[PDB]
Amino acid sequence: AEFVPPPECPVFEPSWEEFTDPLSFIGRIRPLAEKTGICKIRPPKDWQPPFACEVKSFRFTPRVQRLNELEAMAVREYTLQSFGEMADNFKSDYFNMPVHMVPTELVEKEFWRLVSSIEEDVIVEYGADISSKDFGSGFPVKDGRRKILPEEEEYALSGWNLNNMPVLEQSKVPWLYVGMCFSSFCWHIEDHWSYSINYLHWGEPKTWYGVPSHAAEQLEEVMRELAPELFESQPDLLHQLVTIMNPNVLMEHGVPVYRTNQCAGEFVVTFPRAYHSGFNQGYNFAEAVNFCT
Ligand SMILES: Cn1ccnc1CCO[C@H](c1cc2nccc(C(=O)O)c2[nH]1)c1ccccc1Cl
Ligand SMILES: [Mn+2]
Repeated sequence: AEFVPPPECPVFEPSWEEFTDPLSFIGRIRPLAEKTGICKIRPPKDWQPPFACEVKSFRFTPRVQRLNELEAMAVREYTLQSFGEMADNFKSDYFNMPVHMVPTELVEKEFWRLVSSIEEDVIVEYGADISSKDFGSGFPVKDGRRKILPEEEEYALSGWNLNNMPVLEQSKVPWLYVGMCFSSFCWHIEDHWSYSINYLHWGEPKTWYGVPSHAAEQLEEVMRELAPELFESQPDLLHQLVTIMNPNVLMEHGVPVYRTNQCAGEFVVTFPRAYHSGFNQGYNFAEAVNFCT
């Protein structure tokens, strides 16, 4: 049987008034969004920050990802441009059609088939170990390292600029993700059970799955039961390097799971102790940071 898509997580389209303060808005949506673990936030139509990374010098060596590495129980340097050419060529060749014509439901169905396939070994690459300190943030930042036009200053000062989120807990910079088709991140929660906010600067959508915090123990129970026994006794911080699991398996065991396709220009917020995972539909560029309330 083919993959059954989970129900859609909440999507919010705040007015310009509601968009004034992120923490205030997230606090207001909390009664609903914390019951779904993840939610999507569409900024007002005219809110479009520029892309502010140093594209000329952007170079990275992505990690290699074997989709079926659990069921089965190298390095290339790219620029942003050459990675995008590799990514589009991979997807268009795999589906035998232009990249933008591949339905999101098909990539989703094919991704989870490949994760459990023993007869087909598909290998992709993910630019996932990129700090915003290396080549700059995707958002404009008034740090003097790169020019900012007057029309872009409001985005350098915006509270939705991930560089302006509060990160100090009572008793940290954004990270970048250059994705291709089938590149993925497995089930995990954040350190200190922190919130996280994620912005897709451009490219094809990023598909998400989320579990509300009230079902965190249920997920971890299903994991220890079905995860490889060799990795059963591993600490959570190490096990969550390989906590790959089909969302339908969690749903069969009574774990509530919600999905969304995060498109370019949209935010995804993960709530405290909300397990989440996902994959990229194609060539895209995301920025993420953990924040405190
Ligand atoms: C936290 N965590 C757990 C295990 N390892 C880590 C550290 C590297 O975390 C990344 C990661 C976390 C994340 N959260 C939201 C969105 C994305 C995205 O890619 O858009 C994310 N990517 C990661 C974890 C597991 C497997 C692969 C990768 Cl790339
Ligand atoms: Mn995360």
